[PDB]
Amino acid sequence: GSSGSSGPCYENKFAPRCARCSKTLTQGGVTYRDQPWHRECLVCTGCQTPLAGQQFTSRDEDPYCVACFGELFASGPSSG
Ligand SMILES: [Zn+2]
Ligand SMILES: [Zn+2]
Repeated sequence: GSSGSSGPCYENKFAPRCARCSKTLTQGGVTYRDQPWHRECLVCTGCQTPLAGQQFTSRDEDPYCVACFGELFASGPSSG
């Protein structure tokens, strides 16, 4: 397995791309954490729900919906 004399140079940023897939965002879209995200992609990291323009919070670098935020981290008080 040996190869060389390869590796072109092509790169042009004309529009924002999903921070997850990094494809393209021309039909508007959304932005999570000062970064472009796919309206569809942008979903809770627990229930997998679209927070597109919804009231939620981020934790440990992950978008979590109020339902999860106050369910995972805010688990039962002094519970096993
Ligand atoms: Zn995406
Ligand atoms: Zn959730």
